[PDB]
Order: sequence, then structure tokens, then C-alpha cells
Amino acid sequence: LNGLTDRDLCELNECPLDPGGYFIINGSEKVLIAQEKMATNTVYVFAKKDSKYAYTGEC
Amino acid sequence: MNAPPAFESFLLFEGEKKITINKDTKVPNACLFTINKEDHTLGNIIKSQLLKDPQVLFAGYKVPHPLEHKIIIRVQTTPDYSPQEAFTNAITDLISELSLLEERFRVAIKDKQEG
Amino acid sequence: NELIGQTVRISQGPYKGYIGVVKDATESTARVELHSTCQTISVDRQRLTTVGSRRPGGM
Amino acid sequence: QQPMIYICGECHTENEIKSRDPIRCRECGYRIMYKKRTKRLVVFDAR
Amino acid sequence: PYANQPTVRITELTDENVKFIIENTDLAVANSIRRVFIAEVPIIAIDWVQIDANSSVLHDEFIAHRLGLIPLTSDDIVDKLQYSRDCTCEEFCPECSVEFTLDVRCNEDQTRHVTSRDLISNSPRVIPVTSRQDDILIVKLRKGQELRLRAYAKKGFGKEHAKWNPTAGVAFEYDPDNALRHTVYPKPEEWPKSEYSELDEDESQAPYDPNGKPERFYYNVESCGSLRPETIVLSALSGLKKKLSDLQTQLSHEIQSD
Amino acid sequence: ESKKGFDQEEVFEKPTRETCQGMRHAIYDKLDDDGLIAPGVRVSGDDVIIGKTVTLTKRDCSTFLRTSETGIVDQVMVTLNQEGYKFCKIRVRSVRIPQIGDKFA
Amino acid sequence: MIIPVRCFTCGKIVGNKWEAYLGLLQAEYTEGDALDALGLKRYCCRRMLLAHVDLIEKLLNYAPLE
Amino acid sequence: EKERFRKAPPNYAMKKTQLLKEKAMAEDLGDQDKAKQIQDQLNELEERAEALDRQRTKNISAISYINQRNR
RNA sequence: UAACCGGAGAGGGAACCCACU
Ligand SMILES: [Zn+2]
Ligand SMILES: [Zn+2]
Ligand SMILES: [Zn+2]
Repeated sequence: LNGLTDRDLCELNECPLDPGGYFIINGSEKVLIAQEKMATNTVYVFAKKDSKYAYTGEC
Repeated sequence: MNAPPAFESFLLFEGEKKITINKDTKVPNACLFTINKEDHTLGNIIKSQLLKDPQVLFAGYKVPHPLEHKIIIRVQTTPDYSPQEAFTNAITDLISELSLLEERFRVAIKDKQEG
Repeated sequence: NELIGQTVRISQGPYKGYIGVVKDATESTARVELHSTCQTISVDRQRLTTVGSRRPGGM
Repeated sequence: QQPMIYICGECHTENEIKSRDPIRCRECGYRIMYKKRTKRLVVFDAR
Repeated sequence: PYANQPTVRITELTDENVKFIIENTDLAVANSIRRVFIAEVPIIAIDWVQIDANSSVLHDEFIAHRLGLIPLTSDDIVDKLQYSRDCTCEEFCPECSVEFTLDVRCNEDQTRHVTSRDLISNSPRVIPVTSRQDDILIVKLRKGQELRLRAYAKKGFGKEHAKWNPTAGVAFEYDPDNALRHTVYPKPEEWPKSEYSELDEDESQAPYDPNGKPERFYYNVESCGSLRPETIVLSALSGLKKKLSDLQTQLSHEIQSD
Repeated sequence: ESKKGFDQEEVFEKPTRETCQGMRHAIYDKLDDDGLIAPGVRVSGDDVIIGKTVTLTKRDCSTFLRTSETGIVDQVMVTLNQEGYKFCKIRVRSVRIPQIGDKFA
Repeated sequence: MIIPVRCFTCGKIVGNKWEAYLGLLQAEYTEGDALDALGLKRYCCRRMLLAHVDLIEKLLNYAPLE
Repeated sequence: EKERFRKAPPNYAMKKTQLLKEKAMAEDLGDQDKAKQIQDQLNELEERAEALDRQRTKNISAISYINQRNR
């Protein structure tokens, strides 16, 4: 359904306003939610006070 | 699914009376007319017509619940005048006035139309 | 019973001319599930008249 | 003697399906296909 | 202790609305007529739809609903029919109903506007409002879709369903200048003048008039096509007068039987 | 419908108060002999939608409308699934006038 | 989806005005001068035709056959 | 046996045949099958676009002209 | 000097996201 014009989205019984972006898995549309995390490859100096450490240079 | 059918606001069931008079006991010469399947259309003209009667000491109407189709009209008159005839005379002349208003609207139409 | 499950048509009283399928009938009344509204009313069994739904010519 | 007629998806041609049949259109080949309206009495209240 | 003598004065009469003025009446009588214009004036409207084939993109109940809202010219019929629930018949009668019929199939290539031209009546006088301006679109069909149904029009009033409501809008008004101070303006000059205001452009509201009642109720009844705008009125006066006569009969029975 | 085992198999079939042993108090003739209700048919709560039997004589295994749901059958489609079994989806429509208790924002 | 028959508030028939109103806008009328050339005064009746979005034209694109 | 004497662009097989004809053109490293497929596809596209405008010839054509001009 | 039928609560478990107050 790609680069396909608007008559043809409607000839395949689809809507041209559908955004896309989801999977059909056993006839269910599933979305992948974006998960955040920490940036890798970067030095971060924190300070946990609830331990034996004054500082911590994670990476 | 619990919706009442819409003809239930004007159609009388089987056994319901249209109108029902109950003598009121707190004050002398007072009655309560309970009209079924009516609303503020008919209850307001009668009350305002009864307040024109000089021998009527109290007149009012209420609608106890709006989901239910019943009004109560409480009339109190002076001891030489029962509220049964106050309520009757308040309708007889309300009729005479509506009939006269109809005659006059009809001649005013047929004069406006080409005239 | 006898008319349970048949299509009737209410022919008197406030629901005149209203179509539904009988769900439960007794000797006196019947419960008609009305076709338009979403409701099952209980009507007298003499206010009803069977309409039926059949096809002829079966060939 | 009614054979349970279906309407194809992509063809819109009535097919006859009896039991123990593959659901496929008698032409063009289509696995999705729908049923016809009822013959009973549909009466609405214009309400 | 008695009645009042109202007087009427039609100021404008077209075939779509009437503007009249009623003088010398109580506010309750003048407002209760206003309510009878909206609910209790009988009119014919499609109320029974049997759908034989519907393949449009609209529902089955979407068509039937849009068909009930099509106004049908009830004008001298509506006072000869009976209510359906009172006809001593089985399955509608020419004496309590009017039968309609729509049969449309789009065969051509362009889309079909099923309009109310297609609703064919069996009485020549109760027709949808097409007589003498487009027509109420019911559906639009594509190539190969269709609609056959037959429908029935019965008598009713706007208290059951709004489809039996003969008016576009009733414009009641009384006392245009705030002479009675029934409404109290916080800044009386920010308010535009009524249409009927016998007031100059200098002053804002009329000076307060302590002993005084409403009269001169100004009305503007606008029809939706179904009845003619002066028949809505003459029928609301008779419909109200008939509610009252019936109440009086039931009352005299309650009195004599106590 | 499926092959449950050697002796067990499901099939779309009007049950009958004769062979299907488990069986409901319902109206089964609303559905036609295909075992599937047809579009345009008014249904209500616990009316049978898809008649289905599984062999043991036959048990009833049919699907019913959710209690108090009350629609009109909108369209019925029949097809096969990856396993090549008959598979149908019925949808039921239900008009909702705005009565009181309904939430508006 | 398709133009309502009546104005919800008022009662006035607006079902016959969607084609006329799209034709006047095609001509040259501005949208406020089209709405009273049709005869719609109350602003209750005027939002029926301004706010209406016509979806049945998109639903007709999904032909069942041809 | 039914498809043999029955034409493939009649009626709803139009888009599916369009993508399948593109797939048949792409699957081929021979230029002759690609050019035959390109000609068949352009002819089918023109026939389908004509059929599509003829059905949209009325009352959708009229609203396209009004939206194009309203913006 | 006669008159045909009788059977009934059925039935389901585990885990996860979304949403409402
Ligand atoms: Zn096939
Ligand atoms: Zn009759
Ligand atoms: Zn309006």
C-alpha cells in the first residue's frame, strides 16, 4: 500500500487517511510504543547520598 | 432500555382518571384537583384564570416530578363559593375567551388576505 | 409453546402496527421483542396477529 | 430447496454454498464472502 | 371574575410565516398558545417504514429516521384522518394513514440523489413539500446500490416526536422596553433595541411602570411547510379549546359522582 | 470450527432439540440452516448467533449474544483462516439515542 | 455524514440546501452571503450548513460493484 | 475455465491486476515482457481512470471544484 | 351405543494492557 494513489487505496477498501505505522498480527493492529532509556556512550556524574559513595561516574 | 414510550405523556392508561378532586383538610374550603397526563400548558392557564376570580383566595399548581405526567391544582375560596365551581368557571370563560380569540384571528386573516 | 418464536404484529392499543418476534407466551399475554426499539414489551395475546415470514415456489 | 447463497467479496457474484464446501467464489477465486440480507419482515419506526 | 377580550392584529402574512399581535390577554394564556404551536398541533408524518432492499451506504434506521423528518403537506386531510391507535381497523387504512413508496436503483454511472421526489404517495394531497427550491436529500446511491421501501404516514403531534412539529420557530415576545422590569439590565445601554421598541434612540429602557401587567404579546409563527402558517394558529386555538372542553367534561363527571 | 480430536469436531449447524444434547432455552430458528444468523435480523440478549455443535450425541457449543445487548445483525462474513477452517465474523449494530445518564464533554 | 434534514434547534428544513449552497459558493458568493441568499437567518440554522462535513461523498468511493 | 473467456478488468479486479501486472513486469529481466506489461498497465490505468471520473462525473466533481476554490 | 401424547439449569479456570470515578 505504498506510494499508492488515492483511488487505489479506496479500491482495496482502505482509507487514504489511515496513517500507517502499525502491524497486523493475527488480524489485530498493533502499535509499538516508543520506549525511552538513557543515552549510551556518555559520562554522567550523579551523587547518590543513600550509600557509601560521594559521587558516581556512570557510563 | 428503561426509556418510557413517548405516548405515555398524553395517553391515559386503563384505570387512570383524568381528574380527581380531594377535599383538603387543613383549611376550610380548599380542594386539590389532580389532573393526569397534563403539564404546564393546561395548568398555567387555569391558575392564571382563577386568580382573576375575586372570590378565590388561593390558586396554584405544581408538577410534582417532571418525569411523571400529573399536575396538582390547589384552590381555596371564600365560604360562599366552593372550589368545584371556581375551577369550573375558570374553564368556562377560558373557553369563551379562546373561542373569541379564534373568531377574531379568523376575520383578521381574511381581511389581511386581499384587504 | 404455540406462537413462541413467530413474528407477530401488534394490532390494537398504543403499539399499533409494530412488528416483533414473540419470546415468551402464556395463555393470556406474550412478550414481544420489538423490532425497532430495543425493548421487550408484554402485550395481551389478543392484540396480536401473526404475520409470518415464508417463501413460496421452492424450486 | 434453498442452497444458502453467498455474495463474493471482490466479485459481487452470488454463489451457492452447501455444507462441506470450500468457501471460494465460483469465479476469480476469493476466500472472503458475505451473506445476503434476510427475507423476514423489516419494519422500522421512522423515529 | 371573568374572561378577557383579546384582539388580534396580523401585521405580516406570507406563506411561510405570520406576525400577529395579541392584546388584552394574560401572560399565561399567551404563553400557553405558544406551547400549543409547538407540541399539540396535528400534522402528517411518515411513521412506519418497511424496508425491502437497502444497499445504500446508510443504515436501515438512518433511512427511516431521515424519512420521518420529511414534511408532508397536511392541510385538510389532517383534520379528517384519525389517530392510528383509534382506527377500528387492522393494518393501516386509507382513513387513518397515507401510504408512500420509494423505489430507486442507480443504474447509470453518476451518483443518484434519492430526493423526496421519489416518494410517491397514494393520496394526491398529502405529498412531501414539492408542489411549488430543491428537495430533501435522502441518500446518494452509487452504481448498483438501491433502496425499495414502503412507508406510511399517520397523524400525530409534536409532543410524541418532534417530527410532528409544524413550526420552524415561534418568536414570542412581550413588553419590548423594560417597562415592567421583568428583566433587569446591569447596564441598560449595551442592549440593542427590540424590533418592536416604541422608544427613541435616546433612552435605554422605558421608565418603570409600577402597576402594569403584560399585554401586547408579539408572535411570529414560522411554518416548516407542512401546514400554512395561519392554519397552525387556527389549529392551536382549537386544539387548546378542545383540551379544555375535555377537561371540563371529565370534571363534571367527577363532581356529580362525588 | 475446528478438529478438536479424533472423536471431537465442531461444525456450523442448527442444533435441534433432538440430537444436540446440551442446548439452550433459546430460539434457534432465528438462524438459518447454515447455522449462521442472516443480516437484517433483530437479536437480543442471549439469542443464538452462530449455531455450532461439537460431536461427543452432539453437544451444543453455539455462541450467543452478550446479555442485554440488543442489536440488528449488520453483516455476516464467512471465510477460512490460516488453518483452512471455516471462520465467520458477525457484526451487530445498535442505535443509541442520547438518553439520560450519557456522558457529554 | 449527510446533511441533516432539519436544524436540530429550530426545526427548519435544511436538507434541501446543501446542493444549493455548494453551488452558490462555487459561483462566487461569500460564505455568509450564500447563507442568507438561501434564507437562513437564525444562527441556529446557519451552523447546520457551515459546520456540515459531507462524508457520504467519501463513503461512496468504496463501490460494492463497479 | 471461467477466467479464460472472461476479461480480467471486469470489474473489481482492476487494482489487484494493476499491482500484479507491476509484479509481472518487475519479475522479468527480459525487456519484451517489461514493455508489454508497461503498455498493458498504462492502458488499464487509463481505462480505470476514465471509469472513475465518469462515476465521479456528477456531484463529487461539483464538491471538488468548491473545495479547490474555498482554500 | 365411543374419545391418542408428558423430557428440562444449564456453564470454564489462568495471566496481561487500556480505560472510568
Ligand atoms: Zn474463489
Ligand atoms: Zn385504519
Ligand atoms: Zn434552526
